[PDB]
Amino acid sequence: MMKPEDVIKEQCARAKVVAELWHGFTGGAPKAALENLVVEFNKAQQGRCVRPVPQGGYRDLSTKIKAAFAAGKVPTMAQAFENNIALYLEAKALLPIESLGVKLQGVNLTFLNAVRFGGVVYGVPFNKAIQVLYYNKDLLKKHGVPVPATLEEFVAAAKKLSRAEGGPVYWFQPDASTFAYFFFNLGGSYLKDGKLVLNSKEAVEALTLLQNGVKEGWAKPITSGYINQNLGSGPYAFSVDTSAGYTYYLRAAKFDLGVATLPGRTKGQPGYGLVQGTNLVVFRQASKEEQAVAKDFLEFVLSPRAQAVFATATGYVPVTEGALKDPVYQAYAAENPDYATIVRQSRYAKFEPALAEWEQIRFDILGQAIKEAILNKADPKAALDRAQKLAEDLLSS
Ligand SMILES: Nc1nc2c(ncn2[C@@H]2O[C@H](COP(=O)(O)O[C@H]3[C@@H](O)[C@H](n4ccc(=O)[nH]c4=O)O[C@@H]3CO)[C@H]3CC(O)(O)C[C@H]32)c(=O)[nH]1
Ligand SMILES: [Cl-]
Ligand SMILES: [Cl-]
Repeated sequence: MMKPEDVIKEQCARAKVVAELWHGFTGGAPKAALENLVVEFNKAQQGRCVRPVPQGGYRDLSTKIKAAFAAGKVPTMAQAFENNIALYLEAKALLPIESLGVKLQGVNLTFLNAVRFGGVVYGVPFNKAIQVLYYNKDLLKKHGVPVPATLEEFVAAAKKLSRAEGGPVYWFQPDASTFAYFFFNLGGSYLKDGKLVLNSKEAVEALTLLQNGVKEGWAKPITSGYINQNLGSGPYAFSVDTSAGYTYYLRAAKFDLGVATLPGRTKGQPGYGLVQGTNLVVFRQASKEEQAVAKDFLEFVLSPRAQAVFATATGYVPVTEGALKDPVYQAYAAENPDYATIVRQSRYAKFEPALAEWEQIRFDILGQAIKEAILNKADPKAALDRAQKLAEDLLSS
């Protein structure tokens, strides 16, 4: 049956110039909203079009971009994390954005700062997400437990509900993204006078908090799929998870889903969330005509309506001031207090390091330590000491 990618295919077959955009959206609301955005853009051009090409997941995309370098042909544009941008700048692969003529006035300074390398912007914030606290409104009401506003209330609530339901009710992936929440909110930072450190006392404390949660019966490790693909077996109260998960949790949940700001050290402020999602980069190899399509496409992506529509469709955070003044954004915020909660959460935001090696480290070295500690009951300090050695050895090579 006809789909957006068929409309795009036809638009691009008729186009005189096609700028390929390589992305990591495997489906769901993110892929649909990317494709909707592109259809709209392509309609307004006269045979100057973007062609989205799915490369799989984010890791699959960065592997395929690496392979594209080695075959000597890259797309016009791709999604990239900040650390992927640092790696692409080692090959001088990327065009400065402002040079293209993309205006970045009114882009979230948090987002603009993350894509600025030696003071030059190399990425356009596109699909930016923040961690939020997903919760089961039914299950908290069932036991008279308030939505926890502090890490202390969160622990207390997880223990109270786990005892009542006979099962661990805080669900989490044993991964670098989850670790980041507890780490940042315990005072952790990864760079110590510019050196990457995985085994600082806050890192040990954060990984020890999670392991103790599993041993005390209040934290449930999710070993297989996303948290929202595990719902329905046993009691669920809480997860800390990307706002881009919103639509997946909504579809999956057989209970009344809640979205809250993250528990923090005090009721003064929500906790910091990890910023995830990606920026758009433009490859130097692209033709003049392909770069001009990239320019107009990046200008369209940053428009208030494109941002309003994309962010309300997905639970991504609008990247511009102007998006919050767009009536489409405003109507959705009015009907759904979760949009507003997600934006409010976007104000308390921390990033991972932008090192070229950070992808490999976060998955294969830090992610593996966290797994060893959570699933194989490794001593948290021992597991992070090893991670630090392996990280040091990788950087040295
Ligand atoms: N390659 C690479 N990946 C990185 C890096 N830093 C973090 N991440 C990954 O960004 C994902 C967050 O990005 P986000 O755009 O916020 O959310 C994603 C999906 O996570 C989420 N999703 C999809 C299906 C589903 O059933 N549930 C669901 O939540 O929807 C979005 C589009 O797929 C995390 C998840 C991870 O992939 O396990 C590892 C994390 C890096 O440096 N490099
Ligand atoms: Cl899908
Ligand atoms: Cl469910």
